[PDB]
Amino acid sequence: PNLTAVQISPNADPALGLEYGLNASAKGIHSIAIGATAEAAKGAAVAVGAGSIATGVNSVAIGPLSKALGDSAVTYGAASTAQKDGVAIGARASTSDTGVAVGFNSKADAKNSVAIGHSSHVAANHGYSIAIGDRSKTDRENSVSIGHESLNRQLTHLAAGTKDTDAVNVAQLKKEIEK
Amino acid sequence: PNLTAVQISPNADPALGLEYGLNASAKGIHSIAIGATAEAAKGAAVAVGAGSIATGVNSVAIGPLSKALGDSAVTYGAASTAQKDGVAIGARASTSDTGVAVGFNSKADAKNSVAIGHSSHVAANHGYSIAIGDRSKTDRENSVSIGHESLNRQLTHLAAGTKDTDAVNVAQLKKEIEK
Amino acid sequence: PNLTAVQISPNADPALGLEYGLNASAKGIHSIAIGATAEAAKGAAVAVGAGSIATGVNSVAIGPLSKALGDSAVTYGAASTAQKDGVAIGARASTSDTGVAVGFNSKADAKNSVAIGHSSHVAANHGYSIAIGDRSKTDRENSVSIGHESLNRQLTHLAAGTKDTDAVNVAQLKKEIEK
Repeated sequence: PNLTAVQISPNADPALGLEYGLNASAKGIHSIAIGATAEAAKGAAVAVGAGSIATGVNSVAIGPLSKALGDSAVTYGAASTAQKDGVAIGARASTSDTGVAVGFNSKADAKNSVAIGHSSHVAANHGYSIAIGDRSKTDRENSVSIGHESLNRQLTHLAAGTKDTDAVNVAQLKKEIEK
Repeated sequence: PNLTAVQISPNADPALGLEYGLNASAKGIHSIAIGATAEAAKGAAVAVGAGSIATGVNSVAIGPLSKALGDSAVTYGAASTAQKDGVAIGARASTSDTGVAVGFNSKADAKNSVAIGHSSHVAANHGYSIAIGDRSKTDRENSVSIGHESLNRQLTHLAAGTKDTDAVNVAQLKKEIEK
Repeated sequence: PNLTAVQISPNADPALGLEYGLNASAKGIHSIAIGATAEAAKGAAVAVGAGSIATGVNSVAIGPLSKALGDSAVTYGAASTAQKDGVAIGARASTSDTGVAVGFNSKADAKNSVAIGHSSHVAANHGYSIAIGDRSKTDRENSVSIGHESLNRQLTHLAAGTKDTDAVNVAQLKKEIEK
């Protein structure tokens, strides 16, 4: 037998504290599967946590019921989910392909979207958008939202813009008007 | 004995390179504890790293002295800390309940706050705020800070705002004034 | 022999599903190395994944070919790389010293920079800058970019600025002009 993978099924009864269908399954070459029913399905994938699933080549899923559902996807946290080339960090964090979701219950539903913060959310129809902050939600594609229906946030420590597509600060607004 | 957990105490002397009160402790059903004195205290929790601690149900703590102190909390990095439903990524990263801290020494002190970047910091009294960037610090609640006492940053690649609560760029400021 | 580290070399043939120069190497006291050729080189470092490398004291590297190249660095994902005190999350994510890179192929090339989003990029000469969003790229130091050469994004849910260095929204621009 050619040993290239690491498969570690339960080896202890938590009611006794002694280490010696809950088998872990490392099916890919060089893969790693650790924990009750944990499964690393393809090449070099890593799955650590009860019921964790790393379905993609080189995918990484850590946390109970965490699932990396595509190649290279990475998930960290209980019930976190990430599609191909995505990143989902935090319990219940979820991201569509090539997206980034960081925070408890964060959701990057649009492909390539970014959702940072608890319950931050980029709706599936808001392409290439970003939601930043607790409960921040996008309302359109090609945008960055720093708030939601019941909260608008001020943006601080902004240096005056110079190029046409640079943001403008209060001092700048006043100055330009004065002159 | 019903084996549902994975408990892996030290199995090698780094001075010899041979693998065979530093015992790891997987106390929860389906939990995983790997490393010198590592402890996963509750159901399905995961603790990997010397002195790592996952105290909450479904919590995940990886890194030496990393500690997930509440249910569903996730921590990654040396001495990283996260309260319930929080996310702390990076050495010394710390977050209060339901917050997000990413970066070395990042601190999301206010509940539900977000701190991204080295030494980024949302003070405990700045509710629902966000700090973005190296050393960025918030100065008030309900805000997003992209700088600190000795640094204001310009915001670039901003498309002209349309709705009342959209940001304004330089070209837009000039245009509106001209007319 | 004084057992303080965890070293787990391949223990299964994925073609058989049975768990019993690909040896793992836990060289540091309290270190953890799991997976084919995985190596945790210094004190308390953690390396999980085929070919993973944690070279720094207290560093953490998880994912195939993932490498934490400096003290306290943390990396998560296939081929992710992070220098000292850095954070790199996502396959191919890369960060220079004390930086943060989150997202597939994200690159925080400037020290202390932050790159969040798929292929987000802060060039090495753009000190202390941040790039937010899919393909967002900075074009200067001390800045925050929310777009790139072929995409400018609108910023939404912005509350009117009050301090001189606060951002201005559309309603505010109109109001000030009117008066």
